[PDB]
Amino acid sequence: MNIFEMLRIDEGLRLKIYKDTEGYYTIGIGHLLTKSPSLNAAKSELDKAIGRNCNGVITKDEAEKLFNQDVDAAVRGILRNAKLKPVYDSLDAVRRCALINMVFQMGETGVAGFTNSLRMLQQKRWDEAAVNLAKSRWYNQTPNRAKRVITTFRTGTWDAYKNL
Repeated sequence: MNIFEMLRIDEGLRLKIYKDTEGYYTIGIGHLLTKSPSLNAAKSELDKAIGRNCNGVITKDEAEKLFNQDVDAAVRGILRNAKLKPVYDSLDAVRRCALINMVFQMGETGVAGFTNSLRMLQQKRWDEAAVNLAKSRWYNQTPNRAKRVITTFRTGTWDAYKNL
């Protein structure tokens, strides 16, 4: 298992513009287009993203291209971030994937706000961090996905994803 396989379990693949759990316009493998209520603003972001007139529909190919850019940008954001970098560097390979997952879902900013859990992860207090992470909007709004990521941090194995 690797970061792409993991995120693809969590995000799914949709080739036509769709709304987020949050009601936001998205496409592909969880590629958020706009937080704006117009399908028209979304379409325009889509064409700008792909470099063609898409009419709200992309190919697999275009979907995976956007996925590659997003994962790359997630990793780079982690590495550029003063709060995130230290925790990332301290972690093993599997747990590294769990933090990447959070960053992809919520952005750098969102995750850098989990102060206390970050602290506990650096300290390698796995059970404690799992309990603290659960106390969030994140867990309450997307419990199955949060629980898969949380187990990953807790155990350091890919078991939550075996099932899936």
